[PDB]
Amino acid sequence: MDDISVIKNEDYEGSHRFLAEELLMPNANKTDGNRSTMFCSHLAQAVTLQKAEPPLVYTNFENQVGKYSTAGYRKANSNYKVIEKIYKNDYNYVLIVQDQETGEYTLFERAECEFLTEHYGFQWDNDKIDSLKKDDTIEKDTVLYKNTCYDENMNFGYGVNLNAAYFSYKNETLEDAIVISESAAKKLGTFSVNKVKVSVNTNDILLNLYGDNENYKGFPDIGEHIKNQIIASRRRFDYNTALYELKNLNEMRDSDTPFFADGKIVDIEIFSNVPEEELKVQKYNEQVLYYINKQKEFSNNVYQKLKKIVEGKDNNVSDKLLHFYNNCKMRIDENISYTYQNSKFSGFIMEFTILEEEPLNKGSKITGRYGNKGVISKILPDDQMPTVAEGRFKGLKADICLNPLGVFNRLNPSQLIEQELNWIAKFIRKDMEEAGSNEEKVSILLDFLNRVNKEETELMEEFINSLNKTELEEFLNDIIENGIPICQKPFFGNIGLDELWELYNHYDHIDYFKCEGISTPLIIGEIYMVRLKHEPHSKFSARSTSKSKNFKEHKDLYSKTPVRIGNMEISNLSLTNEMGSIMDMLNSYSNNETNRRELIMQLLTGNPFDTNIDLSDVESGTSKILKSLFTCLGLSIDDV
Amino acid sequence: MGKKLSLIDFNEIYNEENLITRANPIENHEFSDDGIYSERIFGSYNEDDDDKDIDTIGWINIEPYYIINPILFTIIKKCIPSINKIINYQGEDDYIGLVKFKDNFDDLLEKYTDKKKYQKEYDFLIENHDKIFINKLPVFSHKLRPATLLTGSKGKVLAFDEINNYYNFVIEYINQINEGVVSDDSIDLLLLPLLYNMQFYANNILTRIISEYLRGKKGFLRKNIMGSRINFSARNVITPLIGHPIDEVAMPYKTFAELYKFQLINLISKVKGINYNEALKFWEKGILGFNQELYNYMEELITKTKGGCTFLLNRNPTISIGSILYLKIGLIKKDYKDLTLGISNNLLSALSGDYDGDVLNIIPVFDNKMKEHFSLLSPQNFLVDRNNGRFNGDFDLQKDQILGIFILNN
Repeated sequence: MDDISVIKNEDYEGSHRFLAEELLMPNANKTDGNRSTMFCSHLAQAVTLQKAEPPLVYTNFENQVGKYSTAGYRKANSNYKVIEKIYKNDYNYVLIVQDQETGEYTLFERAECEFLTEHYGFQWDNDKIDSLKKDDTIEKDTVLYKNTCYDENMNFGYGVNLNAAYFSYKNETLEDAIVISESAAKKLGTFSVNKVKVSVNTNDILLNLYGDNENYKGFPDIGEHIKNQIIASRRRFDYNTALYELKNLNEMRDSDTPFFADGKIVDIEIFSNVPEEELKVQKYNEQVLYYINKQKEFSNNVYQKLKKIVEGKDNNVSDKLLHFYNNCKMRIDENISYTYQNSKFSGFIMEFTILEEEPLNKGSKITGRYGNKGVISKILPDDQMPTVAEGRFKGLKADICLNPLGVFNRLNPSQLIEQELNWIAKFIRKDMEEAGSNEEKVSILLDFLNRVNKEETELMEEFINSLNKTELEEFLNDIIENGIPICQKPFFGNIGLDELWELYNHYDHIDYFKCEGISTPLIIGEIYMVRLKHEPHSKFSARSTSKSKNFKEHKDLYSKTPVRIGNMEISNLSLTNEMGSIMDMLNSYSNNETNRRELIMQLLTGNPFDTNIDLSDVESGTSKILKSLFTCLGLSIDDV
Repeated sequence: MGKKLSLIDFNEIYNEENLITRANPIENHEFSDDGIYSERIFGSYNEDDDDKDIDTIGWINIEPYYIINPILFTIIKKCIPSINKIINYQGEDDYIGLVKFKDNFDDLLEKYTDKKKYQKEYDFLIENHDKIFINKLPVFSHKLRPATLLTGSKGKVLAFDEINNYYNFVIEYINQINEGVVSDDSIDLLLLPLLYNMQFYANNILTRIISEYLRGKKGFLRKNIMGSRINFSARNVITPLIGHPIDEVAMPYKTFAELYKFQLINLISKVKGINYNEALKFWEKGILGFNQELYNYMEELITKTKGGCTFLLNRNPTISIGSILYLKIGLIKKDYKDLTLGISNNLLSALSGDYDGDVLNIIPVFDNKMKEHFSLLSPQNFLVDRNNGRFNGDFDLQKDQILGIFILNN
C-alpha cells in the first residue's frame, strides 16, 4: 500500500524472521535488494562441491539449513539393529535392520550417487553405513550417509573460501570476470550423474566396443569408466537371421546408433522381456546375461532371508521393506512382462548410472553470497597470481582476483567487509602464533571476537574453558592454520564502518600487502565462493550439412540445432549492398538443395587452402514443388 | 480465397506423352508405367536414370465432356446461385444439367447477376471466357504424394494421402464414359452423375492442395522468411580474449571441426593418401577427444587459407550497425572442455552483448568472393561512424583500458 507506516522496527528488533534465504547472507542490511534477489536465485542455481567448507564468516543458520534440507543426509528416526546385509553390486547394496523398540523391520539402501535431474547429481559419503556390521546397533539420531556439504559434526557448507584480492590482471577481469589459481579451481569441483537408457529390441544387437574376441563386452563393466565417450553402439537388424558380418560386429558404422556420455558407470539395471534360452544361445547377450543373473541372485537371496519375516505371524514389516520384497518376488516369478511407457517392449531395456567428477572450466560462473556475479575468464598457475613478498605474510597467494572497477556501483558493500575481516583475522592468527602462551593466544582471540561479535566471544570463552588443555592446544593450532570462525548475523549483529574503523585504528600494525610485481598495495582476504549451474556446454551448438533430438536422448555428442537467419539479419547483410552474395549464402546453406550438395562436394574436393565455389543457377526444390501445385490449381506467375 | 494471379489454359500445356489414363497404380506386381504411381513419367529418386524433377506433371483428357473450372467455382457460384442445383438432375432452368448449362452459360450468367455486388465478378468472367470450361485435368507427380511401404497380412500395405484415395477414384469415372462409342444408343445419359461427383472430388482435391500448402509446402517457404535454417552454423558463449587484434578471435576445438569438417577431410585424405571414408574415421576420433594431429591440420588451415579463416558473428536482435561483424579466426584452443569464443572487448560495444553467459551466433563464410563482400561489415570498416563520419566510440578503449592509459598519461 501507499502507507508503509504499519511497519514498526522495534517489533522486529533482535528477530531475523523477515529474512528467508537471506538468512544465509552475512551483513544483509548493507546489500541492495536487487543483489539479494539475485543471491536468492543463485542459491537454487548452486551446484554441490566436493570440498565444501563451513564459511569463515557465517550467520549461524547455515547448519540449520543443512539439517532441515533432508535431501542431503539420511538420519535414523528410531533405534535400529543390523539384522543382515545383502549386496546387489559392489557399489549398491541393501541393509536389513529391525527397530529395537517397536520391532518393525526396515531397510536402508546404499549407493554412491544421487540423481537429481539431467546431468545434475551428487556423490555420497557412505563410510558410516559401510562401517556398520551385522549385529551392530544403530543409534537414534546417527547419520548413515551424508553429502559432501556436511562435515564431521554435520555443519553445512555450500561453498569454499578462497583468498581474494581486487586487482586488474591484464584487463582480463573486465566487467564480471574472474581469474583463478589452478589449486583454487581444483577446490571448485562438482559431481555429475547421468542416467542413460539403451533400448535393444529382439533383432537389435550391441557392438563389441569394450570386449575382445573371446569375451564379448558391448558396454563398460560396473567399475570401468567410459572410453572414447561412447557407452555402447546399437545395430538394428530387420531380421537378424544371417549374422554374417561378424567382422563388422566389432567395427562401427554410420547407420549404427551410438550413445554418448562420460564417466564411471556405478549401477546397471536390466529389464528383460526375452526368454533366457535366447540369451544363452547367442553370444552377444553374454555380458547382459551375467549382470541379469547377478540381479537374480540378489533378489533370490533377499526372498530367502526375509520370507519368514513377511509371511510370519509377527509380520512387523515396514511398508518400504514390503514393497521392495514384493518387487524382488515379482522379478523371480515367471511370466512377468515388463512395460515401458504403457507398452510391452521387445528385447531388453538397460539403465546406466554414470558418475563423473567435473572440474571448473572456462566460462563457468562462480559467485559470492552478496549478489555479485563472475565468469571464469582464465585459469592461471599459482605462482602467476599476486604474491606478497618480504613480510611476515610472505608467499601468500591470491586464489581469485576480482575486478576493482564498479564495486561501489554494484551496491554490495558486504563482500569487502568479509574480505577485510578475514584479512585482519589473518593478522590476529599470525599474532597468536608468533608469541605468548596458550592463555595469551586465547586472550588475543577473545579481544578480536569482542571487537566483532560479543555473543560469539562469550560462547567462545565457554568453549575454550570447557576444553581440556590438550583439546585447547588442538583448537588453537586449528585456528592458527586452518582459519578463524567469525560470526556476522544477517541483520542484527553485523559490524559497520565505525567498527571496522576501530579494528583498523586499534591494530595500527595492520596495513596493505605489497605484492611482488604490483606497485599498488593490495588486500588479500578469504571470500566465500559458490559454483553456479551455468556452464558453456549447455548452450553449445555446431552444425554441418549431411533440432538435435539425438542429443537429448544421448545419441549425439553435441547439439546440432541450426541457427536461424531472419529478415533483420538479411537487412544487416544487405548493408553490404551485394544482395547476390547474400542469396548465394542463403541458397547454398539452406534454400537450394542442389547448391548445398555442390558446396559440400566442392569443399571436400577443392584446394585445401583455396575455396572458390561455383553454384548452379537453378530453381529451388521448394520452387519446383510450388510450381507443380500451382499448375494443378491452374495459376502461373506472369511478369516475374 | 481472394487471390488474383494469371490463369492457365490446360490445352496449351497438355502433353500426350505424360498422360495418366490408368487408375490402377500397380501393373503385374510392379509400378504401372501408365498408372497414377508411375516411375515411367515421374521417376525414382534412388536410380539416377529417372532424370525427372518434381516439376513433371501428368495429364488427363475429359473430352467429350467439360467440367467447371475448379479454381473459379466459387466465383461462378456467387454470380450463379443455381450452379449446384443445375449440374445435377432431379428457377425456370433449375436442374437442367451440366451439358445444358455449358451450352447456355452466357444466358445463365446474364440471368443470375447482382448489379452492384457481383459486377466485378461478371467482368472477370467476361475476361476469362476461354478458361471457364476445363477439358484437361492435371495430376501432380507421384513423388510428391508418397506411398509408405508397410507389410499387411491380407496384402502389402499401400499408404496414401487423403487426396491419393480420391485420385484413383477420379480417373475411374471418366474411363467408363469414353469406352462406349455406340453403346448409349442415345437412350439414357448416366454420364452426368459420374461427371458431377468428379467436380466435387477435384474441388476437394484443390482444397487438399490448399491444405497441402498448409502442410509444409508454402509454409516451409514462409519458414525460411521467418527463419532460414542455415547449415554450417554454430553458437558459442563469449569470454574475453587479450593479446590478439580486434579482428581476430579464438574458436573452440569442436566448433571449428564441425564447421570446417568437409574442408578438414579434404586435407586429411590428401596428406595420408586415404579414401574419404577412411579420412572420416579419423575425424570422428578427433571429435571425441583432443588429439594433437587434428589440431595441427586445423592450425595449418587457419594460417594458410586464402582470405584467412573468417566468419560472421551476430548478436540478436540484429537491429544496429555492427550487430553482425566480419571477424577472423586467429587461434584454435587446445582444451576440449573450453568452449568459449574469445573476442576483443572493443567489439563488445558494437555487438551490444555482454560476458554474462549469453550466446552469439557464428556463421562461417567459405567462398573468397563472399569474404571480400562481407568484409564491408568488418570492424575496421566500421571504425567510421556512418552517421557523422567520425571515429566510432564502440571500437575505442573501454573502462579497464582507459584507466591504464589515464594513469600513464595523467
